[PDB]
Amino acid sequence: STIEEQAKTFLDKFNHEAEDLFYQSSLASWNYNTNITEENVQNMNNAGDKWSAFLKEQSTLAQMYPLQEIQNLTVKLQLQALQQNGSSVLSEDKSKRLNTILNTMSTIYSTGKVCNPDNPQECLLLEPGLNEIMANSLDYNERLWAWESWRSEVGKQLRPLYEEYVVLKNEMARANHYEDYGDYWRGDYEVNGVDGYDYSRGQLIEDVEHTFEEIKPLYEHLHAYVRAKLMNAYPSYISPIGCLPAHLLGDMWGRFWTNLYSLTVPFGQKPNIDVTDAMVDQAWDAQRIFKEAEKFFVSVGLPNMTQGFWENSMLTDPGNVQKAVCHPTAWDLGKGDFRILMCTKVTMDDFLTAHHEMGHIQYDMAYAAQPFLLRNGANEGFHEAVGEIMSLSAATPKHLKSIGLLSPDFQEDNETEINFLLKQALTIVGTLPFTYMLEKWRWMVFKGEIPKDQWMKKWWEMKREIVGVVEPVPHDETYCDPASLFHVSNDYSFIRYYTRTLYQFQFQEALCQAAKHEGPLHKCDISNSTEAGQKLFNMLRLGKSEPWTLALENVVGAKNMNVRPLLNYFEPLFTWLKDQNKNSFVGWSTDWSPYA
Amino acid sequence: TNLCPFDEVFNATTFASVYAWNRKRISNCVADYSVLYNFAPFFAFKCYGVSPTKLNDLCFTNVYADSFVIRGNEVSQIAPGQTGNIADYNYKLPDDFTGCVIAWNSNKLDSTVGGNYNYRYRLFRKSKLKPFERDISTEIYQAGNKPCNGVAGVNCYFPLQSYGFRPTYGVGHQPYRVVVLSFELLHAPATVCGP
Ligand SMILES: *[C@@H]1O[C@H](CO)[C@@H](O[C@@H]2O[C@H](CO)[C@@H](O)[C@H](O)[C@H]2NC(C)=O)[C@H](O)[C@H]1NC(C)=O
Ligand SMILES: *[C@@H]1O[C@H](CO)[C@@H](O)[C@H](O)[C@H]1NC(C)=O
Ligand SMILES: *[C@@H]1O[C@H](CO)[C@@H](O)[C@H](O)[C@H]1NC(C)=O
Ligand SMILES: *[C@@H]1O[C@H](CO)[C@@H](O)[C@H](O)[C@H]1NC(C)=O
Ligand SMILES: *[C@@H]1O[C@H](CO)[C@@H](O)[C@H](O)[C@H]1NC(C)=O
Ligand SMILES: [Zn+2]
Repeated sequence: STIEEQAKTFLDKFNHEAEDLFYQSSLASWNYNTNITEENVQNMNNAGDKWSAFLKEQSTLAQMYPLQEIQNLTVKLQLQALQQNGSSVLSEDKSKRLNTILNTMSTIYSTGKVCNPDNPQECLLLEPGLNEIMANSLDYNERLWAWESWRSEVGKQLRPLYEEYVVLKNEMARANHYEDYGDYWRGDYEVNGVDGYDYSRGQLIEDVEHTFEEIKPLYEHLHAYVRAKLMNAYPSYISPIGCLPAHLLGDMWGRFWTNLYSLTVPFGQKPNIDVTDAMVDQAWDAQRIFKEAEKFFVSVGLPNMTQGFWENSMLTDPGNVQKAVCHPTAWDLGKGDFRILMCTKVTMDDFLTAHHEMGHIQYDMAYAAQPFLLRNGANEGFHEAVGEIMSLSAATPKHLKSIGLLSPDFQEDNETEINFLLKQALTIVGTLPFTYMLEKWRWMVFKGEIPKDQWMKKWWEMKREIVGVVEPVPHDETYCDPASLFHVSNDYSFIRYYTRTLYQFQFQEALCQAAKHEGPLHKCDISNSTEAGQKLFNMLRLGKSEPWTLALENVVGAKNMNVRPLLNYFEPLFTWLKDQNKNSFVGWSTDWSPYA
Repeated sequence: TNLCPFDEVFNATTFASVYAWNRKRISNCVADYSVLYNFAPFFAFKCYGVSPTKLNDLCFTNVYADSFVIRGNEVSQIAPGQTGNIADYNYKLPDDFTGCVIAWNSNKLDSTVGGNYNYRYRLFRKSKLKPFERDISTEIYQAGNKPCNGVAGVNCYFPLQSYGFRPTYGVGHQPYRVVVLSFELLHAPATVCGP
């Protein structure tokens, strides 16, 4: 009896107790989120607390089977993920400070309110308060007030916490043999022991920046064009060569530019494609929306939604008294139980999202054959890219025409193609410099390169230099502007949103070619191509059993993240942007500011 | 002369755990295999060696009605020359098996919202099960090189696991009520007959 064999049996017993306990926690989180009461809250804590104390126990029994004596990479991955210590490696005092800080920052953000200056009785939460201003208002001072207040009330409290948060999270990382907390966060993408498919944690920074260089021309043109249109909407405030003020970008931070479509639409006379009205005419309910969605995956050769799915899922808001969290999520409870929780109104937004979340479900059903610890996306950015390419194909005119939601008499003209690609680029392209820079600033804070007395300084220096965005009010080192964003004060890795973006277009271009689609990549609909669903499936069923480099190659035929598909999707907008910016200025200046 | 108690085995109130697969020996009675349908949602009727069509023809020395419960994914394992946790360690069928396999979904009866851990299977065993053997020992399974001393611990795992059937599970993780009909055929009078 060797130690690889004893590890086999140890995981075999784990794989069966883990499946049984993880289910009870999943069905306790389900019964709370669907039926929020003070009884469900207690049990979701209960079953989770047993699970968090079962994993913690099992972690210690696993350390006894050293990795170097295990040669089956499938076994190695399970042991490696089970031997994660995390906060355990910190002392019972420091492991308590960190969880006090994480709970304090999360509550300061999610419960953070700022109250009117003219009216110190009226206050506003981030939602549906200030975010309602950032999205729908086109006044300058109404936007500056919310932007500056949110970062000076919520931000200033989070600053001393984030300073301690950085210190402890580093100590946790350095104790688990990681350089810094950022290096710990880049371990998601690491690969070892598989020649031809290996990948070091430092290679992610090389990859992310190398690809971002190829993005820069497309972004500098979307930036310059958006600046020109913004300059015509806030005339006295915006320079023709300087960065965009951070409070005029459509949300609180500038993460997505989707809200600037009202100000930037190239051919506003021509209409947007909105099949919401057509769905109402034909008597469509949420039942139909997911049935049509289930039909889409069946067309490419993927299975039907499980018989349990329809019985147990929450496809409509129960409304009335029984309240819920309506945020759309796809639940892989395990043991064959799959569910979607979605408060679906009959619109086009929720039609596409049902395709998106059911895309997660199809991924979960595909890799369900795997061991418990290997039932997940190949890396973090895989799972969300799978859902997004479902809304990519389903939202096209071709798919909408072939289900009876768009008349075959509507004609796809080049001006609407530009209208489409821009509203995609505001969301998709505009977030890439915001995402890359933000995780760059966190990576460098953890690695030690940015001193505490420079945190906000090097932030807005990089906001000007990379994102092309400038602060409207100068900020000293008592602000924590990154902390005012959810993902930063709630301890989530953010680079996935950059990698997920590049991954999804790699998939879509590889699937559509296997479907023999001819034309621009943004017109493609993978429907009815079983060759495409086969190619996607052979990656979906892997889960974490294979390195993310091999899984990416089984779809696109390349071992590494690439950006050419993303540019190729946006190329028709790219040359049209090079045209409409003929006599505008492309690029920005890093020492312009609206505050003098 | 008398009907074989096919009512007993197929109806029952509780069936068995597969590791302690429960055999009813059927002899000297009239067999009426056509009644074998309880209108269950995922009914299976694979038969090997003998022909399932017109199964009320051939006499046999005995008819062993083996009954137990397993989850749907494992129902395919109840067949000649299979593998997996059920056929490896719990209930093996021979290569030249000459009987019938009759399963049906029972989520109605054996699930529980709190979880039903009464039905067990045998997760580990030191050797593969010979055809129609039964293991009911609770010997603490030694996996490592130190002896276990009849108490569970490191590399010393209890060899029986519970299914924990809940009504919210899936088709393959739901309890199915298998009934094997092993048709022995010896030099004997072969009393088990009946049109
Ligand atoms: C998680 O923590 C455990 C406990 O410290 C680590 O296992 C021990 O590491 C020390 C290092 O000096 C050894 O002396 C012990 O022999 C190890 N085993 C035990 C049972 O204490 C484990 O390596 C840590 N995991 C990671 C990934 O670093
Ligand atoms: C690793 O183990 C699995 C199942 O235990 C087996 O199917 C696979 O062949 C093994 N890998 C190697 C390289 O032997
Ligand atoms: C999916 O639905 C179709 C249409 O009813 C059906 O023919 C098919 O059998 C279903 N898939 C499976 C795996 O049963
Ligand atoms: C769900 O919550 C409602 C309260 O609105 C309660 O009446 C009902 O019993 C709850 N569900 C269950 C299964 O108890
Ligand atoms: C099974 O037994 C129960 C209780 O004795 C009885 O009500 C039922 O009719 C039986 N089912 C049959 C005979 O098919
Ligand atoms: Zn999603």
